Amino acid sequence: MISNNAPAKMVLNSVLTGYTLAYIQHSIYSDYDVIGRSFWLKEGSNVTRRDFTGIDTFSVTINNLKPTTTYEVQGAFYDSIIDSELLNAQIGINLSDKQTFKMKSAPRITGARCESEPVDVGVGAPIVYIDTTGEADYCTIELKDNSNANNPWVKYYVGALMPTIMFGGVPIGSYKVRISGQISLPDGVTIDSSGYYEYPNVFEVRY
Amino acid sequence: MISNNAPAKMVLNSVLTGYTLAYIQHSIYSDYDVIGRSFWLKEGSNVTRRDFTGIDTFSVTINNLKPTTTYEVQGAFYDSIIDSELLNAQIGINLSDKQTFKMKSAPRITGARCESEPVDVGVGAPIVYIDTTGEADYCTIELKDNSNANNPWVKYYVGALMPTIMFGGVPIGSYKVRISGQISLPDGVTIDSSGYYEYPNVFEVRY
Amino acid sequence: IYTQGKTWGDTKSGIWMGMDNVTAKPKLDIGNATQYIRYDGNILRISSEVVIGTPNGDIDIQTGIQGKQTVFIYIIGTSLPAKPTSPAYPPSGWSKTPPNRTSNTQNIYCSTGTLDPVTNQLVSGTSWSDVVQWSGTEQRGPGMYSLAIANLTAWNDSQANSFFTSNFGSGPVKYDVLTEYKSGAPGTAFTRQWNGSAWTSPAMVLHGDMIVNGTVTASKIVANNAFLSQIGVNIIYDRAAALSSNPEGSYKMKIDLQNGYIHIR
Amino acid sequence: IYTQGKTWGDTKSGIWMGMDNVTAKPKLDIGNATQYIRYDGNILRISSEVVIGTPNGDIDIQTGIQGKQ
Amino acid sequence: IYTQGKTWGDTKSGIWMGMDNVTAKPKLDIGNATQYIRYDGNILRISSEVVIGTPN
Amino acid sequence: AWTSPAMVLHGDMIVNGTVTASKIVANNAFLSQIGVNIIYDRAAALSSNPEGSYKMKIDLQNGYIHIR
Amino acid sequence: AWTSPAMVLHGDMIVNGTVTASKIVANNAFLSQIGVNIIYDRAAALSSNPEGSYKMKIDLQNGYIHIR
Repeated sequence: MISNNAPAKMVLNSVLTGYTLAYIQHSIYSDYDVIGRSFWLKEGSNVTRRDFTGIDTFSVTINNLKPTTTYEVQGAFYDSIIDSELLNAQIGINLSDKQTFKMKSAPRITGARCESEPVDVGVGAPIVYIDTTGEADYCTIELKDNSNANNPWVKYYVGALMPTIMFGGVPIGSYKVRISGQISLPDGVTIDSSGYYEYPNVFEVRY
Repeated sequence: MISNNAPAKMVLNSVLTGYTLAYIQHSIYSDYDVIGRSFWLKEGSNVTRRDFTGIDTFSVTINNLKPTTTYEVQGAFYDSIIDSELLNAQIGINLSDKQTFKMKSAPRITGARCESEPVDVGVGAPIVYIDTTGEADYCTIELKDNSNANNPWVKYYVGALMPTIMFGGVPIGSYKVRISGQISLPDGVTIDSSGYYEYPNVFEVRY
Repeated sequence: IYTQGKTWGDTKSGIWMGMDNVTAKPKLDIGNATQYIRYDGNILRISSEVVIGTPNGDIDIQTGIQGKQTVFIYIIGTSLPAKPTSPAYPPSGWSKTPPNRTSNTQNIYCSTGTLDPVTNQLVSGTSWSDVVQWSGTEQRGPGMYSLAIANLTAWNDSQANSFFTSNFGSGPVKYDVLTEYKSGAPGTAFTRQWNGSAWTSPAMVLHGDMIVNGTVTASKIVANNAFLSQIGVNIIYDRAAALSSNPEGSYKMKIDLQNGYIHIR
Repeated sequence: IYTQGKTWGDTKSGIWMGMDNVTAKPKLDIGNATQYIRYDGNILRISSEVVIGTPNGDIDIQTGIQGKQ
Repeated sequence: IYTQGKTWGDTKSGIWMGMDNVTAKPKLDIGNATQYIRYDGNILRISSEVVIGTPN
Repeated sequence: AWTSPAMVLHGDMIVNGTVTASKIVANNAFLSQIGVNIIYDRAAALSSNPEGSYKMKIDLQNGYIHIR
Repeated sequence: AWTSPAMVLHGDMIVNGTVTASKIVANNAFLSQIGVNIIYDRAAALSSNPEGSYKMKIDLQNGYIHIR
């Protein structure tokens, strides 16, 4: 009569998605011999079994993924009585229910121009206008002086991503604007940062 | 050989408390015949039974609870075998061990006041000092000009509940004040609010 | 230049900035009576707690950052083996999952240190734990944490409690600290350390790194790691015994003061 | 007192100092969107790197310092 | 805005606070030539010792 | 890479309360009570994979001390 | 003599990164991993000559425990 019951079916919460990353909050195991967790990514017709043997935490994050691609995640706790081959065969475990989610799109910029601040008197200071399209939060935006090719990249804005983004404090000159949005996850230290998508066109700001 | 199995007794992983809504994290069922999950609250004088259809999620939201009333939580899954009468008897359910939690208290305003500094030239800016006694994580405060028979309540302060709240920029008419607290459920979307508590006194803004 | 009525170091709320002709020293006063930033000619006082730096200020934008922990059971072994030396999640010819064994052999695991998913190998340092025979089935060290909130206006104890009881499923431990920032605005943030019950905001917060050419004195210091050339101490408990048990009944301790001895317990 | 077309907690590059009657607290902000010294009555935030004191601030004037092995 | 005969880098004790079109970065200086709060647009420098918080 | 910190100081630091940090570096330390999970040698701790090369280690959690 | 420090905190402090200092003084240190070459008694370390210390877990070169 003695037995070793399988772990209960894994239950996944909403899939927090960031480009090249993921976050899945699952349930709490109850069986006495749970020793690992795994997930079967399904991109198109390709299936990837990502396995995490750490039971300490109850949140997971897939380090590597394909940008802007709908996926499918199925998770499952497994006991000690399940071997690598058995787990590969999905035999003797309770797999989570299907869940669909899509990846995020890195920010991209449409334009950049210099505009003088509307003022009631005097010479209003220039304010840089850039139109941003993408998916992120508190995207960072930088600039590079075009006088020399070795000039540093200077951050100028980390505020929330908007269809139109404005900021001041830009000295008169010509600059190449660079953007790379960020998106965090509930996990304590996981932060997602895209590549740099610089504007091909150089723009100049003047009074 | 043929046999029947009662659902395995679940374990309540954690309970987050709202002064009107209760959030509980519980383990997952492991038996095929499971049809639903039920809970048995204890007001300390009368026992109340609550059950929620569907077992898709690992969390529940118990509603319609008496504020400032500690409760005890014990429940488990009942399979198709369990009958309504048998469930009421709780004979074969094999419920989970009880757990006691304290239910928070809604905000209240201890006193209403308004003072402003005399000024040699110009006009002293009205300010409102109002002292609360609540424990909500963050509370919103509304106002309504009582001089007119009917006016729409208007929010003026949004922030953390404090022993003393300071705000200004309000018109001159005499006002009635209601205070409500809002506490965020573990789910980001859902927020548990409070019944609006209103100061019986009505006062003119200190001009 | 000052708000009407306000004077340097006056109770009424306002601001003040100007000269002190007699002392020939600039003065500044901003804030309420209880909270204020007052600068005389010789001292700068800030009553209200100050936060310097911003969350995730000095992160790599090319690549993010993340942390993970792994524990694998990895031998069909007749005798206790020597712990791995290669820092690779699959160690040197070493399995990643508990294999099948013959009756004579046994199973030995290792509490592998933190794993780096980006490199898929043990982070620099933190070698493999002591290998222990796996029989049947196999508190947490307080650490620093940060969380993102969609629309943050003030500290949210409920959100932090939900965070800990969701991720770790066990609630925060003493000396834990969580910083909450508004999504779309890392500049606005709130930080609090959980001690005993509830959260107490600290008198000051720093987000980058602190460099002091001189000395530092504090009532107590907690850090996940330290590298000290010379250390002088009278008593040294174990971390768990030191913080978990106030009476320090259970221990595995050294005693430099008074009689010096080694106690195993 | 502020530079023209500047508001507290804004991406502009001006200075703002005055009494915020809405919240009845003094306010301050010096710097651009990223590097700034923003103060609200409740809490102060300094984005930019901060240095306190100067090197050799408490060095003995009569005698210097040195090290040897 | 400044006290008369004062500049951001002067040795005179005084107050100077304003913009700088050269860098478009605000600049603030308050104190004498040896005890001051020089806030460059990019780095905040304090000379005199600072006290944070109040005891109890 | 050379990295600019968040705080720079040149006098001394005083903290009535407590100071917490991810990690600490200091040439000297004068303490009264210490509660630590494990103790290493500076040469081993700085070097990667300390337990591969360590002159003396003590595991307070496991009640073990090793000398080569 | 007496001296004035760089800056004083009357409450606790939190540093999300690493903190470096010439020397540290504190009552209670709750760490998880420390790399140390030589350790003396608090009083002995404060002494001009630490050779008279009660204990020494010297690790940089000797790597031996000697109790005086």
